[PDB]
Amino acid sequence: EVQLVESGGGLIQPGGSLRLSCAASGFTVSNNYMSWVRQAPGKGLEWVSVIYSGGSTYYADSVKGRFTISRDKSKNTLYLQMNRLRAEDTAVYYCAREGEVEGYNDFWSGYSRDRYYFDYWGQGTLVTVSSSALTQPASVSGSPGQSITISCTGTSSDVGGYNYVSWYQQHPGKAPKLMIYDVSNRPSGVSNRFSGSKSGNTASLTISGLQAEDEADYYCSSYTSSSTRVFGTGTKVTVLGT
Amino acid sequence: NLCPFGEVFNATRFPSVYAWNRKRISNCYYDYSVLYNSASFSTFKCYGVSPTKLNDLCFTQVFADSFVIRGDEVRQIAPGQTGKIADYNYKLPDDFTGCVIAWNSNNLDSKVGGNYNYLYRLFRKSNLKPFERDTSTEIYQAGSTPCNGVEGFNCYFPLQSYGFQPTNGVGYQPYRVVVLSFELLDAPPTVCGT
Repeated sequence: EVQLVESGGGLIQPGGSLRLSCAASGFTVSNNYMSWVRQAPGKGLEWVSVIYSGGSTYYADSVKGRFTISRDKSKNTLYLQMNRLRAEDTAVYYCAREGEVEGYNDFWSGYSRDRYYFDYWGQGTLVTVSSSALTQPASVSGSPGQSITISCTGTSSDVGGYNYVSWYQQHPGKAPKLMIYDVSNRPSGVSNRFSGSKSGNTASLTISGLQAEDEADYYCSSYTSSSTRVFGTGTKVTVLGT
Repeated sequence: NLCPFGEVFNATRFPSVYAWNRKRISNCYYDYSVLYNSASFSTFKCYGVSPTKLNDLCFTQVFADSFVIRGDEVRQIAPGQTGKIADYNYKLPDDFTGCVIAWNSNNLDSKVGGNYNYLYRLFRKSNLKPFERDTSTEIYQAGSTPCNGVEGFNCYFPLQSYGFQPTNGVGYQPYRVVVLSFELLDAPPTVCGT
């Protein structure tokens, strides 16, 4: 039973410091690549840092020199030390886990640490500091029972350099949920109404038989050649008549 | 002078399988019935020598190797086996002369909420030779691109942690293993059973 429980959020003055915690259970934090992903109020997901099994850390330019990701293996806990804080750091902070070395247990794919999709997410914790991105359409709409498609353009260096595009569904007040990984693969338990494809530098998510519960924000994400991750700008899906 | 097998079997701390320990035992006597007539072991299988004849034999040297693995991996500690443990962590030769001893250690090596300190090697360029040890942590080059010591695409940290939780099924529980190798070189015997 995998679980990620975050704590440490609060309101702090500009220039202050704060440490967030992400307590894991059901797996060992060192056995999976662990990331922090943040979301400013009303904005999209932004990946900011990751820690690899061997301890290597990589960061987004937006937090370099200020944020530090680390872990305590004895406490099975992931941390984000947030120093030199800016008002622009105000956001809900999620910890997220990437895939198992074996991938999914119902399909043989060998062993590998190239499992670039966020399969489990924390619930998020808000930090308020108070005194790039893949291209997605802002909004897409369709009638109930019909199909829509969401595009996601990147570069030779991410979407079009690897088959490591994943898609996430996010309802208001909830953490993102993995819907598609490795361009076209569906996790067990995700409806067959969701499918994914890619051509050149553009990936696409198709939702068929639209239902009211499909109303949500959808984000693509890609591995990058800098060993980072990059989210798309997000698409608000509206089901007409809801 | 009794052979010091006791400080191997009864050692408080056991090592990770990738860094398995070896004790060289020489110039001593031992009554091996203390082991094969013990009810404490879930596995006691010998190869090339019968357990009931150990007390009639002398050997030039005896090695006692010890480590921790999963319950459903104890099958890999045998001649001619394959798998992550036999291939990348501890390998017995085809002509093995010795005994494999194992017992469930869930009470010692597990913790509520997972014990994470035991590791195994998951990736390696080649299979270990018999009785070879590899404790390096160089980045595993899964593809053809050099890793240059950097974790990344096709470049994996080679070790993985066991997740030993009391509630795990028996096959996923920790088992302590001791491998006894009886060697007879063209040199004076020094370790005799009694």
